[PDB]
Formats: sequence, C-alpha cells, structure tokens
Amino acid sequence: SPSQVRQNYHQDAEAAINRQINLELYASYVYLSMSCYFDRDDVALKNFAKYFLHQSHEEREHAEKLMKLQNQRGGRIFLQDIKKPDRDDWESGLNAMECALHLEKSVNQSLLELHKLATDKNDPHLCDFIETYYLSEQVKSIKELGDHVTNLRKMGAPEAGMAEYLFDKHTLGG
Amino acid sequence: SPSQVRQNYHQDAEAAINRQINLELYASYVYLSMSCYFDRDDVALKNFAKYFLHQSHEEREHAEKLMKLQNQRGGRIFLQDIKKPDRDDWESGLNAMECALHLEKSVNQSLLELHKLATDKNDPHLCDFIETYYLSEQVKSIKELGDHVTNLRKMGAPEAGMAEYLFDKHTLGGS
Amino acid sequence: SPSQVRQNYHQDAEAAINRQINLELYASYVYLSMSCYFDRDDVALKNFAKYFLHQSHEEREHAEKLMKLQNQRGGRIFLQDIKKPDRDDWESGLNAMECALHLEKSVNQSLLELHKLATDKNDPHLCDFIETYYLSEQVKSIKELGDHVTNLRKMGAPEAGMAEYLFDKHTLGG
Amino acid sequence: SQVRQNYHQDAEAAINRQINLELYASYVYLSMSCYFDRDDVALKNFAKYFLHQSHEEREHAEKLMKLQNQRGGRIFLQDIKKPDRDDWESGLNAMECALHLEKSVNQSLLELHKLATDKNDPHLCDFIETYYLSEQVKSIKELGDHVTNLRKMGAPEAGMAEYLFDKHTLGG
Amino acid sequence: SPSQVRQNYHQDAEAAINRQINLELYASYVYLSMSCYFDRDDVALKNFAKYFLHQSHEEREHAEKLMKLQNQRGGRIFLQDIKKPDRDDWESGLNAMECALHLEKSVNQSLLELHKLATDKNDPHLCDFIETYYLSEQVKSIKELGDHVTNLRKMGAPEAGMAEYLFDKHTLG
Amino acid sequence: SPSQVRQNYHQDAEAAINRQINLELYASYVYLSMSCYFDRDDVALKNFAKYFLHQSHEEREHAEKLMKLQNQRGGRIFLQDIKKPDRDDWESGLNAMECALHLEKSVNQSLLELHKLATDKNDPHLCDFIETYYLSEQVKSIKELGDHVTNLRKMGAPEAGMAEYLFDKHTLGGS
Ligand SMILES: [Tb+3]
Ligand SMILES: [Tb+3]
Ligand SMILES: [Tb+3]
Ligand SMILES: [Tb+3]
Ligand SMILES: [Tb+3]
Ligand SMILES: [Tb+3]
Ligand SMILES: [Tb+3]
Ligand SMILES: [Tb+3]
Repeated sequence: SPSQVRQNYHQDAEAAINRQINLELYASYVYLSMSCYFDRDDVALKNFAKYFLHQSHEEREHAEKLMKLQNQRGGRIFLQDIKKPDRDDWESGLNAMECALHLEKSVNQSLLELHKLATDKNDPHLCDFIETYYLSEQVKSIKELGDHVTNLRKMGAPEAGMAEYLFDKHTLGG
Repeated sequence: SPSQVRQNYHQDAEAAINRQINLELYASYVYLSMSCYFDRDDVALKNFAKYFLHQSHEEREHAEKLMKLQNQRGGRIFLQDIKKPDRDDWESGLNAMECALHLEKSVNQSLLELHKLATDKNDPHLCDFIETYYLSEQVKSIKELGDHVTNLRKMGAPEAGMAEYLFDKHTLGGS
Repeated sequence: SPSQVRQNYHQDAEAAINRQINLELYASYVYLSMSCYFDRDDVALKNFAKYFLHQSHEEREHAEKLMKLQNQRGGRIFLQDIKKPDRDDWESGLNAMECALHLEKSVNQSLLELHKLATDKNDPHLCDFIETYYLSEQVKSIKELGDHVTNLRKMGAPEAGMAEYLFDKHTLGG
Repeated sequence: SQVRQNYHQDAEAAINRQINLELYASYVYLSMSCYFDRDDVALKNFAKYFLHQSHEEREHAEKLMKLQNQRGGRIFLQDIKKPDRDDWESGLNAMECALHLEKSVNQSLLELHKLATDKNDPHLCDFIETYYLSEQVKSIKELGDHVTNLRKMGAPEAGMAEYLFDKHTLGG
Repeated sequence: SPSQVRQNYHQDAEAAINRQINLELYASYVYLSMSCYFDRDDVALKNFAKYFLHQSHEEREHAEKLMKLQNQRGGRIFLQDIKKPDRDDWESGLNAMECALHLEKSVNQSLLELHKLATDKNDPHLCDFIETYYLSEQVKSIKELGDHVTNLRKMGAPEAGMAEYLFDKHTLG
Repeated sequence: SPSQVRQNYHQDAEAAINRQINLELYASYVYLSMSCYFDRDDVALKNFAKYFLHQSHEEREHAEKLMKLQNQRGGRIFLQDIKKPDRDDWESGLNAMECALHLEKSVNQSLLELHKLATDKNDPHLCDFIETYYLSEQVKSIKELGDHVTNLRKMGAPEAGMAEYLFDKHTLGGS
C-alpha cells in the first residue's frame, strides 16, 4: 500500500527516519532525567533544571518535526520503546553537561549517517531538510555545551562548590 | 540516609509515584502516536491530530508535575523504559477516541489505587494532591471522550465517511 | 448495560446525589418564598428581598452543579417533586434568617452524610467535589447567617421596628 | 391591602396557579437540559438552549410574583410537580414536548386574560398582553421552526441531523 | 452553652486548633528573631533579614486564618503565652536555614496529627481546610528551605564568608 | 562582644528597649485577641474586628522599628515570652475600647519612663527617636480611643443594642 504522495523516497530512508525519531525522543527523555536531578533537594539548582527542561522540550519538538516529515514524504511511522537513561544519578552540573555533549554528538553522528544515506539514494529534499533544521542546530548545541563544560572546568567544579552555584545564576540565569 | 525534606512519606507511596510517572509518560506517547496517524495523507484529519497533540502535551505536563511532587516530598525518581503503543495503525477517528477512553480509565484507576495507598499510609498531602490536580481532570477527560465517541457513533462513523470529516470541523475545530 | 464513563461510582452514591439535587432545589424554592415575603407592601424590605433572591439563585447553581457531576460520573438523574416551604408568611426579618440558618445546617447535615457515604465506598473524587464546592460554602453561609441573626437580636428586632429597617440599609445594602 | 385596588380574589388565585405553572415549565426545561448533558446523548448546545429557556421561565415566574405584590395580592406557593418523563428520547422529541408545554402555558394565560377581562381589570390585562402573550407566541413559533427543521433533516433516525442542528441553529 | 453555627465540630478538634494557633504564632516570633539577627551590624545581611521578615508575616497570616476558622465552626479561641525562641543568637545564615527547616517540619508534624484527629472524628471540612491551605504550603516551605540549606552547604558556609554574601544577593536578593 | 557602630548608648537604655519591644509585641497580641472576639458569631461586628486588626498590625510595626533602632545603635536584642491577654472574653465593644484606652496609656507611660532614662543618660538620638515616632502617635491613639469610648457611652452601649451596631458602620466602618 504505497502512498499517493510518495515520490523519490526510499524504504531505507523511511526506516532511518523511524530510528532517528526514537533517538530524538530518547534525547528528550535523557534531558528530562537531568532536569529532575537538579530539581532535587540534595542538589538544588533551579536554572540548571530549567536549562535541561528547555532542551527536553526542544528534543520533543525535533522528534515531532521528523514525524511531520515522514507523513509529508508518504512514509509510515512505526514507533519503538524509548529506552531509559544510562544513569539515574547524574553526579554534578559538569558531568551532566559532559554527558549532554556526548549525547548531542551521538545524535549528530546519526544525522550525518542519515544525510549520507539520502545523498547515496539521490534524495535532495531529505538532504535539505536535514541541513536546514538539524545539522545547523546540532553544531550550535554542541558548541554551546562545549562552552559550558569548559567554563565549569576552569571555575573548579565540582570540587569548588561556588563554581556550580555561580554558573547557575550568571550563565544559565533566566 | 533519608532526605532532609522527607516527612510522613512511605517508600511504597514513593514507588507508586515512580510507576505513575511512567504511566503518565506512556499516555503521552500513545496520544503522540494517535496524533501522527491523522496527520497521514491517507487519513488527513487536521483537527483530530491537533486534539491528540494537545492531549499528548497535557499528559507530559501531568508527568512532570508528579516528578516535581516526588522531589518535594524527599522521594527519589527512578525512571523506566516508556513502552510503545499497543498499535501503530489506529484505524479510524472513532476507534482512537475509544482507545483514548480506555486509556484514560486505565490511568484513572491507577490514580484511585494510588489514592487508596495514600489513605492507608495516612498521607493527607498526597491524597489532596491527587484529588486536586488529577482526579478532577481525569473525570472531565473521560466525560469529554465519552461525548466524542457517542457523537461519532450516532453520526454513523466510521462507515459514513462524512461523519468524521464534519466532526473534525465542528467539534474539534470550534465550539 | 452501565455507562461508558462510569468508574468507581456506587449506586448508593448515585441515589444520594439525586436526593441532594432535590434538597438543593428545595432550598432554592424556600429562599424564593422568603424573597417574595419582604417584597410585599406590608413588609417593604427591599434589600432583604434582594438578599434572599441572590441566595435562591446560588442554590439553583448548586443544584445544576450536582446534575453536571451526576452526568460526569455516568450516573442518571431522576428528578422528584420539589416540596413547598413549611410556611408562606415568614413573620419578620429575624425569623427568616433563623429559618435560613436552620435550612443551611440541614443541607450541611445531608452533605456530611453524603461525604460519609462517599468515604465508605472509597470514592475520592466525590469526596473532593463535595469538599471543594459545597462544604466550604455551607460553613461560610452558616457563619454569615449566624452573624445576621445575632445583629438583629441585639439591635432589638422584631420588636424594635427601626432595627430591621436599619439592618436592611447598612448590612444588606452593601 | 393598602395598595390593593380593583383586584378580584379569583384573579389573585389565578396568578398563584400561573406562578406554579411557570415554575413547573422551568423545571421541565431543566430536566431537558440535563438529558443532553448526559454522555449517551452528548449534545452541548441543546443543553445550553433548554438551560437558557429554564432560566427565562424562572424569570417569568419571579415577574408574576412581583405583580402579585404590586396589586396587594398574597402569594401562596404549591409543590412544583416533576416532569412527566426523565428520559426525553431525542432532540426532536424534546422540542415537540417543549412545543406542547408552551401551548399549555399559553392556554392558561389566555384563560387568565379572559378572567381579567371578565372582572374589569385593565392593568392585569395589559400586563399579560405586554410581557407574556407576545413572548409565548414568539416561543411557540421558535419551537415550531426547530421541530420542522429536525423533521425535514430526518431526525432522530438520521444521525447527523441532530448533530448538525446542534451546531448551526442552536450554536450560532 | 453551644454555639448556633456549630455543627459536626468536636471539642478535641476545637482544642487542637487553639494549640495550633499558638504554634503558628510561635513560628512567626521565631522568624522575627531570625530576621533581626541578620539586620545587626556584626552580621549585616539585608536580603536574609527580608527573607525571614516575609516568613514571619506569613506565619502571622496563617495564625489569623486558624482564628477565623475557629469562629466559623462555632469554636471559642483561648489564647496562651507565646514562648520565646530557644536561642537569641542564630550563628549564621546556614544555621538559621537549618533551624527554619527543623521548625517547619515540627509545625507540619502538628498539622498532620491535626488532620488525623479530624479524620478520626469524621470532620471533612476541617480536613479539607488543612489540606488546601496548610499542607500544600508547609511541603512547599520545607522544600524551599531544603534547597537553600543545600546551596549554602555546597558553597562552603559558614567557613567561606563570601558564600553567604553571594547567597544573599543572588538567591534571596 | 562590642559593636563597631555603638556610640553614646548605655546598657540600661539597651535593656529598656528590649522590655519596650516585648511591650509593643504584647500590645499587638492583645489587639489580636480583641479583633477575634468581634469576629465571633455571637458577637458579630465586622468593622470592630477590622479596627483592632489594623491596630494589631500597627503595634507589630512599632515593635519591629524598636528592633531596627536597637541594631542601629549597636545594641543586641534579647527576646522574652509574650504574655497572654488578661481576659479572653472582652464582653462588649465599649469594654474593649476602655481596655484599649488603658493599654495605650500603659504603653505611653513606659515610653515616658524610657525617654526620661534617655534624658538622664544624655542620649539625644534616642530622645528624638521616641519623640518623633512614638510619643506623637500614642497621644493621637489615646485621643482617638477616648473619642470612641465617649460616643459609645452616650449612645447607650452596651445596654442599647443599636448603639454598638450603628457605631460599627458609621465611625469604624468608614474605611
Ligand atoms: Tb536534536
Ligand atoms: Tb493524566
Ligand atoms: Tb481533599
Ligand atoms: Tb447549597
Ligand atoms: Tb412562559
Ligand atoms: Tb392593551
Ligand atoms: Tb505555617
Ligand atoms: Tb505603639
């Protein structure tokens, strides 16, 4: 039962988007876990929790956009189980940013492989969609997280207690 | 090594919230699957997709509110795998509302069992929290879905194709 | 063949709401009778009539809200005959407030027995519903009427005819 | 009473029965409004329509109570009887029963006017003419239109008939 | 003897509110003592003083609401002596928040026992009153103070004197 | 142990402020008891309760200002137990005003003795502080209460029931 709107859309590209959708929703669920960690009483960092809550909502937005793309090209969405985060306790603010940096680069690697697949199968619309909305956004996110990890390291976190506290107020803020 | 903020909060109630958090996140993920079904070209119902997209975000807000409650009472959040929906193809608008009605009642019963646990362990704050923010909302949601299923049945869906089309415009896209 | 929306809703609770609906409508009809008494030319207390007219409409709202609750929980509304008030002539302003005080406490008594019924059958939504919208209102209404009876008693009504006149303008005027 | 003038005791008693009939009409419309609010019916604007009519019938009853006091008459309330049926079946049937109700109320007002004319009470005649008789003919005509449309559209057998009538006519 | 407005209100519940009223007024007086400590020249922390001054007035407002509840249910208010705080000197910003955390939990414990008493005597209005206004506020207050103590502990107070200064400006200010 | 800001501030004056702080808080607690009495159902006087509630909060402001003064002069605040009112039942509106009149004069007497102690120890700032904020306000309060008592006595309270009722609306119910 091929779709009426389907044109120049390969089955491997269709399946690759379905895996990417799960990975975007996974990223959202990892960021949601990070947000709730800093909301705890024994951690108590409000702007850290707000930061990762916003990232979780943006990952959800990215996942919904892939679902939109899938329906536009005539592909069918087949959802899978969103796996839990690798750890519940995220230790500290620096560690969460370090894990977030690794997470975004892992998502970026998947998007590069997704674009690579689109390039091989001669799908220029899918290439443009990944280029415009995702590849530009990931490089910005990776750079942003890279800056936050660097500052937290220089300030002396997590050994220095005032480092993570002052980083919560100034950098992240409102 | 108990939490400094913890007081009159049993570990069974703490564990029950963790399961409820997962069930609320599950409900959101089911509604997200429903929303994307009507977005498809072979279904093409825009306000149906908008309806379940709004309901999906509400369930996420309900889930995040439980996570806030868990930290407020000194409990620790232990997340689990969010299971996928029972079906990808939701057949029709009537069936999705029927499955949504079945889903909300399953969520409502978990909250009733959660309230029953809170009553047995003498936790009045947890009882009020469930009463104020959830139980009132669930009865309203079950009633709303009950109204939509009834109208779609009377109108003649899904046999009458114009029924689900007109229901998309009038009920779900206006007042 | 139970209702599709019905869940954790016992038939005794359903029947008790139907009796409560009648009692709320009864209360509205009693206040309507009180309102019309002070509207008479041989009584001529305008704000007294306006006060009980407002209370009568609130009792109608309370009755309509129970009907909405009955439909929400999957219960079926079965209406009965609204009985007339115990008396047409309400004697005086003080006596009407005393009868209104007795009425509100009788309604409050029924709501406490209704909440008692709801607690026995493990119905937390029905408990919260009665707690939020009714029990808070009844205690406020009983206290409000308790104040009005006290003032009218001290001022010297209904023997002192100027007492009920001044009470109409100052207390019930605003 | 000091205010009473040219007001016969039969006319006073006839208003008391009319007050009960107006309060009865309000209670019937309230029952109809609750029927469409049910989950197995689920028609929102049908419920809002009869809820508005119910509050108007209450407002009509309060106006007769004021008239009674204006003319020096004493109000003697009676038991408001319950509606003949709880289950109103469908939207068409509720409008048909509502049409029958308004004509029954109108008939009582015509008999009330006849009594006022017989006892030479011009103020009572004008009061019924201005505020009620004009409104009743408007209400009967309005309900007559709604029943006709619902019959034409094919209610209650046609499922979308009562659904579309809920949105277009009664919604507005 | 009994009040005209009284209905389904036990004498033990009436007495329990009077003790709660005194406990709420006590809490206000403890926060007033804490507020004055940071206003001193040898401590000098303005937003710390403002914080506990605000908390003192909220406890005052909570006490007045119980008094209003007592009169609504037909109960008679019998006041007692408001005791002084256990200490005049509150050491530091961290210790004051720790003592404030201990205070709120002690008040919360009384309200939980008060609700349990109301549940035992079949008083649903008294249960709802405590659930709506007090239990929600106390849990929120305990969580808020729990966050402040944690931040002050990490930053290194009271050994690090700059920690409590920056906490005054950023968090409380 | 000493205060860097302390200058020309004797320890007897410091101790006198601490007793005055307790007396101001005592006055606030007495007015709070009066306010709650008229809020009762068997008394039922709203603007009477409202009047003494305003007075209760003003006495708290006066108490907090002494605490501020104490810290400005390098003095250390030592709090004591706030004693209960002499009676719970305040009988009537006239009696409460008479007890309030007696209370304010007792507070004024303490402030006069406090000022005389400040004059004796040559502390001009403490003299100015008591003159500006307290002594001027106390004379106005005593005069204000003196008017209310006299009006209630003439009108015929507490024997005349309408006396206290009409006084509640006109004089006290202006705000
Ligand atoms: Tb992404
Ligand atoms: Tb939910
Ligand atoms: Tb509750
Ligand atoms: Tb009511
Ligand atoms: Tb009519
Ligand atoms: Tb004419
Ligand atoms: Tb409190
Ligand atoms: Tb003073």
